[PDB]
Amino acid sequence: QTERAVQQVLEWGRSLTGFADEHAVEAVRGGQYILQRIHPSLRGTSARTGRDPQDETLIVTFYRELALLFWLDDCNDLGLISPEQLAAVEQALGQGVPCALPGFEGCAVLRASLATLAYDRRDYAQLLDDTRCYSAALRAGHAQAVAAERWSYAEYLHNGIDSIAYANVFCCLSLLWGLDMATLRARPAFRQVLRLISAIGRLQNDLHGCDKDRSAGEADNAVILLLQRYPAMPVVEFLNDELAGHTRMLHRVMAEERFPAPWGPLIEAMAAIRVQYYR
Amino acid sequence: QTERAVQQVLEWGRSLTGFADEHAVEAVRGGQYILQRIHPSLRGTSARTGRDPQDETLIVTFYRELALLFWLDDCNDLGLISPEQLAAVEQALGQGVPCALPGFEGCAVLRASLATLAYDRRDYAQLLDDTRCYSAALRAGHAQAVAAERWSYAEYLHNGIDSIAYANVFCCLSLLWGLDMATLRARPAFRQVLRLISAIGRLQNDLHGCDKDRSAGEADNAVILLLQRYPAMPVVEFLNDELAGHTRMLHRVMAEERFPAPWGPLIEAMAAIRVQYYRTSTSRYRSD
Repeated sequence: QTERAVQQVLEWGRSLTGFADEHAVEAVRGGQYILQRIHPSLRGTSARTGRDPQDETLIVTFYRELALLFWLDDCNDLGLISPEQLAAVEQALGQGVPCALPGFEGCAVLRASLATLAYDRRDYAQLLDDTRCYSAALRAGHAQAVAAERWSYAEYLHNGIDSIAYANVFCCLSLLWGLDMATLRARPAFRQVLRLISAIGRLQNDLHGCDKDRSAGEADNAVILLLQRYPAMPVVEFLNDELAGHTRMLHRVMAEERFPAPWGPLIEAMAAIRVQYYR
Repeated sequence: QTERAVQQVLEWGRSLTGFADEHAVEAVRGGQYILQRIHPSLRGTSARTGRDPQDETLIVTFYRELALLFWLDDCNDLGLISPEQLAAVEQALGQGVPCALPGFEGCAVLRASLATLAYDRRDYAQLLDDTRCYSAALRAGHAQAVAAERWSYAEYLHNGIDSIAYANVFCCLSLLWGLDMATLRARPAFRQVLRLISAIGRLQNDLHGCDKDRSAGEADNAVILLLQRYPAMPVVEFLNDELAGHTRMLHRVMAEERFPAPWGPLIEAMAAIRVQYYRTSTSRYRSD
């Protein structure tokens, strides 16, 4: 249930400097959206895993990991905290250890729960890996926005695929419900869909907030970056065609490959989730 | 001898309908360039693998795979053989079996040599999959050029990464010289640099042939695709920036990963190869 899930995310969230209520709220709303979409398929893996679709401890840990990702993003930008504080947080979340600086106890606590709940501990090691990748991409994008020289579209998109965090969302679901992502990752086509869906998410997100960012003066957005470098280029039309192109590619792969449940529906729910559905 | 290697690629090429002298000559020119650039490293790995950089059997098979790639590209673009023949050739090469139609016995000879010579057989299967991706990309780019809808820059580049065939080249080198590409592929960063170097080869080639194409009525090229879909866009400026961005990314990952020899030098040699160094030269003289 929504309001309750939210309260539980909010109470854990109190042990993190810079945590806002919308962190919990966006987390629950986006996490709800995904779970509802994969529920029918998830119920099919239960019998094998012993992990129930509606298990309250699993669901709330998932929402807390989502809020952590939203919070971390804000830390890097709204500047809720310092590069030192952020570096300590990064080490805690990326290695699974107590944070060496005060004010971020919720970090060791969430990671500890994830470690204990992991169906396949490999997924926990993977999640730490994905966490370091995601925070490094937040830091790189943030620094690039005020750097002496501008990134190419290729660099932005590549970084944007890591900072959209879909890899993290998938890892966390596999960890909790035993989705065997480690095995799927051995498949090139699975890796390609992971990048495709992340790029779709990065592009939908940027196209959605470009007007706001344009007025506000925000350069960590594909539309602004391209408009700054290529004033004459029809940037929005281009990015929209890019989004359409990645979506077509994802469709060809999906139609050609068959991924064990619930990956097919998980992939499609992420492909469809817009940023306006939870922000 | 350079000429003896050309003749051994040619003799084998005689068992491939549509094979031209130019396919052999450009293969040896491009293949020699690559082998020269990584020669000191291969001397280094030869102690552990038992595969000599000077072994003529390995060199000639490598050049024959390159000639195959040049021939296949021409078959797709100049209609050297029929659509029915190309499909049979592609099936034979993608599964590593004899061609079902006659006139292509070289497909069987080459695939069987690769199978026999493979240091790590996982590279042989990889080479078959790369061959399949390669021929499919060549066809897809040809088809999209008269298709109803133009694809996005993103589709073009994904296809273009398969059509430049760097993956095939690397795999063939690992196959013959025991370079462990199948093991290194377990590293995400290794797979990332493979995609970067291919994209770099594709952007470099396209920024070079856009005036050749535009002239001949060829829309299968990034500069042409983008100018057609976005006439006001500074396409050449954008693509050069993309190329420089992919290069900066490649340099950063290579510097972090410290891949084992000869991979750094191999990636660098491909970054530097100019079509100028192998294609351009050969073309059978005609009195005019």
